Amino acid sequence: AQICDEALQYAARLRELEPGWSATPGCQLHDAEQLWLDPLRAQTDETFLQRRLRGDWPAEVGNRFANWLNRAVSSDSQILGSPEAAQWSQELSKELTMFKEILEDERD
Amino acid sequence: ILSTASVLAFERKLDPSDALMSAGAWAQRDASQEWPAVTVREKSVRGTISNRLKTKDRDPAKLDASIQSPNLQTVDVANLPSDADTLKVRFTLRVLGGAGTPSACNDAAYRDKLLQTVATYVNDQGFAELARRYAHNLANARFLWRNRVGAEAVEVRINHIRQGEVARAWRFDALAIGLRDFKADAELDALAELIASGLSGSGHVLLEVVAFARIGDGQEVFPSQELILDKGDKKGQKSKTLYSVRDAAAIHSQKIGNALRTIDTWYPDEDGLGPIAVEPYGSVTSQGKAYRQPKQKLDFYTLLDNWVLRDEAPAVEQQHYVIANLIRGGVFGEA
Amino acid sequence: ILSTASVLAFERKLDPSDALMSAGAWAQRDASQEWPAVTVREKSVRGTISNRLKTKDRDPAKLDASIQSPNLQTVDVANLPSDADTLKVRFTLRVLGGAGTPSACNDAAYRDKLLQTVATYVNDQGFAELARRYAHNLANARFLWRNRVGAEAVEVRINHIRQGEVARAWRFDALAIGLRDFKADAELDALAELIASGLSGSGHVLLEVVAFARIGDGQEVFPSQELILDKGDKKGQKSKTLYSVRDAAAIHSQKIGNALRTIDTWYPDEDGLGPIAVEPYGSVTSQGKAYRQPKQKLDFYTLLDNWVLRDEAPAVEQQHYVIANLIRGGVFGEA
Amino acid sequence: MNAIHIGPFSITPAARGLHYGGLPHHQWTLYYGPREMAIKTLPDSYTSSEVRDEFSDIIAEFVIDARHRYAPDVLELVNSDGDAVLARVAVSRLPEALSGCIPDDRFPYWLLTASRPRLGLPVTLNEYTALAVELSAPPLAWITGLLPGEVLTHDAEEWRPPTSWELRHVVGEGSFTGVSGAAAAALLGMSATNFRKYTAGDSAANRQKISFAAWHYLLDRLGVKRAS
Amino acid sequence: VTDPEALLLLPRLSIQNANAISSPLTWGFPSPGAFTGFVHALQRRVGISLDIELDGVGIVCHRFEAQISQPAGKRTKVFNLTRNPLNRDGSTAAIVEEGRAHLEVSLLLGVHGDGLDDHPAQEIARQVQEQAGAMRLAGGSILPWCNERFPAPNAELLMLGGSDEQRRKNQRRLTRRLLPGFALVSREALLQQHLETLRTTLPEATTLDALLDLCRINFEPPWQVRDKPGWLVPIPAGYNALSPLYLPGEVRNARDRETPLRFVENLFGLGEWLSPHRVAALSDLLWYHHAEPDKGLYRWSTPRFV
Repeated sequence: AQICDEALQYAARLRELEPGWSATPGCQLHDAEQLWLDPLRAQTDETFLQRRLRGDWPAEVGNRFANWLNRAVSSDSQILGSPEAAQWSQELSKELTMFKEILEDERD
Repeated sequence: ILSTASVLAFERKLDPSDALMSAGAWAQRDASQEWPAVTVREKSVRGTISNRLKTKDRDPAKLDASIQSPNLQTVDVANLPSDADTLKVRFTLRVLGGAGTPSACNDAAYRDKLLQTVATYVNDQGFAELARRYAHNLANARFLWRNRVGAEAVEVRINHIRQGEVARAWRFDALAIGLRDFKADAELDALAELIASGLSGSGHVLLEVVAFARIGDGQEVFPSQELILDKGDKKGQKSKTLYSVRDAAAIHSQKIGNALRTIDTWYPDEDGLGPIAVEPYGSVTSQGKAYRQPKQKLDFYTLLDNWVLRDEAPAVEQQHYVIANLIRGGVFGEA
Repeated sequence: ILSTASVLAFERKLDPSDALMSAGAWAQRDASQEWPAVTVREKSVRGTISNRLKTKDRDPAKLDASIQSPNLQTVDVANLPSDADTLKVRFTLRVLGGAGTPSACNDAAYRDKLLQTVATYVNDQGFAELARRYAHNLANARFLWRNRVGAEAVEVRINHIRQGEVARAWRFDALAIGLRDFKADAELDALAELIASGLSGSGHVLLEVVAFARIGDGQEVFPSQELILDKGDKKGQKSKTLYSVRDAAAIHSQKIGNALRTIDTWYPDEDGLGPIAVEPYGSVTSQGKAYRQPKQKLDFYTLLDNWVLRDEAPAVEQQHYVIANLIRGGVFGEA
Repeated sequence: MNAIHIGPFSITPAARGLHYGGLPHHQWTLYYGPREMAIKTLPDSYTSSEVRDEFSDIIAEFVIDARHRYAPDVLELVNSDGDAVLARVAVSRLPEALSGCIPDDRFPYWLLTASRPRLGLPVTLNEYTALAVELSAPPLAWITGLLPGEVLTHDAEEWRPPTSWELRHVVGEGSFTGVSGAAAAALLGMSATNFRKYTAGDSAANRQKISFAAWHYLLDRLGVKRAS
Repeated sequence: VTDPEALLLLPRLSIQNANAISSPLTWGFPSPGAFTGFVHALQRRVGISLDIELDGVGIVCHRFEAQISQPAGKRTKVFNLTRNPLNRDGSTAAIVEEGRAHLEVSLLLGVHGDGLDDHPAQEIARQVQEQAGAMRLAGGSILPWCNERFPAPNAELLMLGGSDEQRRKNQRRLTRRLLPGFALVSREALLQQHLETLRTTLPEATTLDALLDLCRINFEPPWQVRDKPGWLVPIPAGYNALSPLYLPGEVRNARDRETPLRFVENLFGLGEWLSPHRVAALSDLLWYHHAEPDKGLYRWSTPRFV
């Protein structure tokens, strides 16, 4: 839970940055996460990207973060054989369900 | 004392080239030298939400808000030109030989015992059944995976190149040669004898295999699909890309090799489904189920260890399977 | 008491350049100066389980779960174009000389004794057997490591570049001159005296070596493979990375130098393998073992210490091995 | 002031003194023989204990790196499955019968190396007991990686007596064995002054070279080499 | 002691030079008693005129900077000082080591009373904000945000929600407002159960040692670190009686001769900094006074937390 808390905290200090840093030019700038990285670009663009975050409601990004969280687990076959991986997947699914629900109502 | 070597790296035999895809009309195949190559193109798709829901997306208003925002992708598609009902696919296959000699090994005693076991196998029953089955997998366009499934007619030409010129041409008919029946044919026996000479180290064998499949005018062909890093946006998400070399769609060489390896009809389960690929633990990824499980002791590793260390020679079809696994190569040993 | 010097670093003779790979066709090799280079491209590979399971992954459900999660990778691949069957490899070899003189030597008197030992070697027999064997490794394309195990025909052209121009040309057949026998040939002897004059110090020797291999149209050519940092995601893992210099596949220089070094036939094991590389303690990476063990008293250090410190000169084959290690060079002496 | 000798380590100051801040300072230098590892500016009001504690972190880091750099190899005795490690023994050298090995059901117990291409042999418990008796490493074996090869060899003609530096690796002050001069003299059966003649170098007077049998028995008793 | 009918969010407040020495044993973030006293001073100054009560404060602490320095050769820290004026003879006065800290905190205030029905929410919110913009929070002046880009008004949210989902959405929006910070809560139950765990580990262990063990990094031999549930700071938990409660005119040189004085000693407890999304409701974070004046024990805590 603490880790996803820090993710929100990271997004929290991403509220302290420029309003339109996500609209800068670049070949690769993680545009899948950019709807949640910069919430203030909806003030910058009236209809180019303001309606995109409202219509899309980006909550799958934490699943990508869950993939990064899948790099936080040990590569042990004993956990996968036993129900330890089942409990890990259950608590991971619950906490990223909470994270996706947090990321869903960012428009209010 | 003859323990199995910790490294038993094997170079793969039957090395295939990358199978280039072009398109044209049927009965122009004899003039198919300068056919225009199939080009991977972009097309935009929007889609409704059509996966199974997890009993919380099944609310009416929430599903209504889901369908009101269709998901957007740009998919790479490979289509024939509209004045073309036939797809041509070209690759080359190299038959090397020395199938029992590992490229990397640790124990020289185990290497010599494995070499003597493979030489014993060549001595009683040389590379004939495996070469006939590989000839059948060349005869039918199994390397046209989803790409001869709905084909009205499939034809396969296998040419033998000696000094830059053709030596023996093998024009086939892939509808007659089934994907399940390993029968006998005189041209198939000749191709089996050529792959026999290649696999036994008697000579060098390089085969140019061209498959013409009658799918349809402007229809969809199915090349190898690549991997997407997903570094773009969500509207043009690029959810699917197809493999090409130089503005010319193609199939991966390992896909062709897995097509030629589908000869294994000796797995302990029922063989009414058909042949599966040559592999340890008989694992087909479409079914998701492993025949030749290590519980049944019919996998490659248990049979190879029983054959070499304990000198328990298996059934003749099973040692055919073991030597076919050595032909396909691997990183056998400790991993 | 004339002990060994603590620092005995030696510079390498026979310095090879990086071996650039290009692509082309047979019988156009007389005008192969414009040939497009082999480009290290990328292709996606999907794999199932093919390694030995450690008795806990052998359960059917766990194995099938591992099958349903295939290991997707991207691999750097080097293939010829579909109209190109010939792989060209070009490298320059510079023969220096002064192999007796160390780059660093703590003990003067030891330096004088080692110089006198090399001088009495050359007065007994000059750089003639070693240069003949190095010229044999020049003539056969042993520097074409895996681009010769399935090649139909290999050809090697060696030019003596004196003042930026060809002073003497040699053309060979790399398949006739095998990787096992050190026979005698007139052009091979002339190249042997050229390498002899380079190694003694008579003149400056630079050789441009061009290799052509009949692999096959569109077949996979094998450059040297780099080292993987293993930092990215498991999807785009980049399991294999090949070596290129400027958008152009190449073999590492030390790989070429090791393949030219493969002349050591006088190791105490049998001649079943053939020549190995001249290493201290005669190491072979593929076999995973060391010929010329220090226990059997035929390693480079024991032979050199008997030859220099206590004047116990070995047999002329072991003298050739010691002088070949001095040509090879290394950080000899106690660290 | 003067140098601080911690085993093979020498903390020697520069003779020049600087005045960093307002207080006088000296540039203290830490050597492991000829190689310096840390040059640090320390006050002249520092005692010898504080100068020692300033470099103690780098000293402990070098000790940890030497332990993890010259650690002896590990042989694992496993069952027929080859996964459950039944026993582990740190060996000074591997058996000569080792070859590339994967365990089978043909033999109940197998011996393997801890390296990734594991080398091993089918062993019984008596033969594994004999191999472990013959080849086991002593506990402080890593100090043999910090000694030259010519002072550890068992042949007479290829053996050089160790210097005061290589003796101070294992004998006195902050040596890697952890013993003092009196304890290492008690293990060798010689007097304190007679062994202090061995440890102290400088001029040839009151300084002798240790013999072959005394040096080898000292390394046997200290648990550095040849101590099964 | 009561459930708030509304929650008033005082925004990012930049306190300039707050008392970094929170307690005789702890330094850093100031005492929660300072925040509760500030809210009671706000109720004393402008709360009565608005017919509302202001009890309970939730601290978020969006930014902390300590006016400290690390001297060379020491792993500890020292406090940067201010040059006091000279004495009447021109000499330097005796230095009292006082540390300062620049804070940026936002406060959740529990509002209950009939005046919430008598005024608009933004009116009472703006009145308490403009009252708080000329006050002090821990000994430091409050920077009232002049000539920046976008100033932040309050958002008084009524806790009497019509529906549970609307109340949940209001609490999540109010948590999203105070996002780059950490709610500081009281952990008497956690400290007591850790004291019981140490008493099972080793007897006659005081609560001070259990508080100390929950703050130091414990290194365990096989060398790993003994983990902690949260941040687990040592906070001043209130004041305990050190003298009988004397008469208002009894104590010489008191602040006023109408308020009774009693000499006290600092009470030390365990506090925890959490991300504010890890709470059921934002009214759990409110710091309440709790006097119990017959037995000393003048505490501040977070009741109704868990």
